[PDB]
Amino acid sequence: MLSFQYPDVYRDETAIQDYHGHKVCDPYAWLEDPDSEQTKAFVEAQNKITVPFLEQCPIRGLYKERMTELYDYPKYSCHFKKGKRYFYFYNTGLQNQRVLYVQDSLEGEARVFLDPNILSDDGTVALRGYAFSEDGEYFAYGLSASGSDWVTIKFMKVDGAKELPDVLERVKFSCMAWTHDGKGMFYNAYPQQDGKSDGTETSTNLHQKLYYHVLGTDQSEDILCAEFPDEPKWMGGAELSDDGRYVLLSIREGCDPVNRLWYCDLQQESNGITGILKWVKLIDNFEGEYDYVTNEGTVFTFKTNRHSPNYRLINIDFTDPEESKWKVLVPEHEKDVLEWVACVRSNFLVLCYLHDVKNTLQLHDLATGALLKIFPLEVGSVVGYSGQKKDTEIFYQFTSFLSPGIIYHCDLTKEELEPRVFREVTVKGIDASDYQTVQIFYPSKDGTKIPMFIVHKKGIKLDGSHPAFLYGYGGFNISITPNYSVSRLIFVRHMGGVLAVANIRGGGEYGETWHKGGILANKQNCFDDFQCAAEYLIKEGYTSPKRLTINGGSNGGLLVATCANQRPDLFGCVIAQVGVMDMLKFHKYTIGHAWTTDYGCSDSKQHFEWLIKYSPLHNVKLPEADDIQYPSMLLLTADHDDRVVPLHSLKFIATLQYIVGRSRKQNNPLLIHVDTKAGHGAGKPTAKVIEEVSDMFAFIARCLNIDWIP
Ligand SMILES: *C(=N)[C@@H]1CCCN1C(=O)[C@@H]1C[C@H](N=[N+]=N)CN1C(=O)CCCc1ccccc1
Repeated sequence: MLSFQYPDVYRDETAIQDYHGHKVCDPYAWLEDPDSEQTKAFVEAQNKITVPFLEQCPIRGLYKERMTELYDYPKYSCHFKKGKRYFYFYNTGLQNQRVLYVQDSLEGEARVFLDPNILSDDGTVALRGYAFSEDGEYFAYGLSASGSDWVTIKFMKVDGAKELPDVLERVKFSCMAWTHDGKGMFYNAYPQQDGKSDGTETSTNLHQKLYYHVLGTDQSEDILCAEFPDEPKWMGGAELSDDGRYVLLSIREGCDPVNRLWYCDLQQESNGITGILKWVKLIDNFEGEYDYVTNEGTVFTFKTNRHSPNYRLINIDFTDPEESKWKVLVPEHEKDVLEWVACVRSNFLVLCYLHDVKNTLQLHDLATGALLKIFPLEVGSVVGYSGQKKDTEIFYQFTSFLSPGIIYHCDLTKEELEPRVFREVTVKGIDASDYQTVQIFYPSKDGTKIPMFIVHKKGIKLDGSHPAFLYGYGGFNISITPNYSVSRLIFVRHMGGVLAVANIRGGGEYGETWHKGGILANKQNCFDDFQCAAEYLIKEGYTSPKRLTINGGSNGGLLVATCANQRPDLFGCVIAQVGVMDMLKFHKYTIGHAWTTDYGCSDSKQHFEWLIKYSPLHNVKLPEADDIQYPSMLLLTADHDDRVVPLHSLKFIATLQYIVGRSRKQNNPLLIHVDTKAGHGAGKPTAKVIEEVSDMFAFIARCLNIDWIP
């Protein structure tokens, strides 16, 4: 089957670093330079063997045609009102980018407001962040090119969709918040740096500042409002209170759900916004999260995890701010996670809970916190919502493994509330009643019960004969909840497969305790949990090791790469997307310094000793047993992935090919594909999305010799 040769790749045998007395060789360190002729030649040579392997069998074409047909359905966001008009996103089906529409009423004709498709031939310029002025008459929006986190902010006047001259550069990981006087907007920017800032560089991002842009002026006139020169990793994001009186600054350092919270009463500024604001440091530590919900005068409602790992709502009065005085508006639940909270129609709160990895949605009274109404949902997720304090209605969007989505609407001015379907689209070709979703709880190595969803055709025999696709992430307080994927349903219907999603530790599914269960010294729990999910699918007869594919992205790419090293005998195929592979060096590049809150950092002997045991780059080893080889592996990355710099996948694949690929017993391929004009994944155009899933499933099909089922 292996009709290609791995390219020759130079090994710098002098690249040796001492980590606390432990010598580490890094012979492909040179791949860390994305601009070198050597690195460019490496990427070209890798793509030269991967692309023909993916495209050789008719299966890829068959999958691509089916994906193109089935993904071609209308895709809507929730409506949201801004000022006197309503807005929503819509894709007729296969547009590269969804388009923002405007209408003057719910019954009125809609027209195009902003169409990102016309900004590039290939759909590689995408919206990334936006903010309307408080009155809805002005609009700021971020644009990212080629999938980079870097943003350029532009402005429009809403009436007539008039382009304005204002352009803001050096924007990344930025807030966007207009003052209610309509004068200007807060945003974040990084200082100038040597070399490129286009998403191909690896330069660390430090000293982010908070600026205020006055509309109608040049960016060079912008006011510096906050900076942290003694704390280069701090990031201060601004928002205005609902009444426009206060700027609230949420300062983060790293990725944990915690923030400092400072406020500025704008009425107390001596002469408007003219420099560093008179910040009052309400919460001046990183011990808890304080997420603004609403305020009534000086009484501020926050969602918090302060001594409340499943989250709760508290009221802090700025005039009586000591912690002993805070009021608990909605107490923490014993098990269910309060995921997010919004305030709507002055005095309602909408709370969204996660109950065993499924969403519920409730309306509560702002004054007492009392439950008023349950909004009924099917089993799945709430993935969009609109309804601000001054608005009198809500929209929310529901999705599940088997259903594309339903947008609901509820008019909250009505005495008796009555949520109604507002938009619903069905995908023809995927009959949902042919399948089922089950939730099981399996024990991990240490006895902890882990949730797992399994999606399969009704009535299958559990005889181990079915290909399976097992997905996980496990980190960063991210909950992996039910979502509609046409790409995975094609694997089910046309490849006879079983889908599985394991809610392993590190995630947010059981609150901060679940998250802490999969970080730092305990990161190995994630891998144990995921290997145990694979063992469950096998033991219960859903699949067998030779038919099992695992997949994850970013932190999930780390997950599957580590699992391939630790239990190569458990998996037939591994697809690692945009994965963190070098655990000793990740903190050196772009925003990787922020991930030390989940991983630790190799500058500490204690942390190094954790990291070295599981770092994918540092644990590639020929299996000892003669009858065991590595699974077939595909790494997917892209040359503007400035979130997880692609040198992670480059160094890993060079290592896999040299250590394992050279062995006579290894016949499963170990390949990388590096895309162009793409990044970590956000904003990827439809065309590239289709190519990517076609690559993934063609790889699975060829490696496992799976027949298409038309
Ligand atoms: C992929 N999972 C990468 C590598 C490991 C962590 N990664 C992230 O992208 C993390 C996790 C969250 N993403 N998701 N899902 C967010 N994130 C970031 O790096 C966000 C960077 C910007 C930032 C940094 C610190 C505080 C707030 C925002």
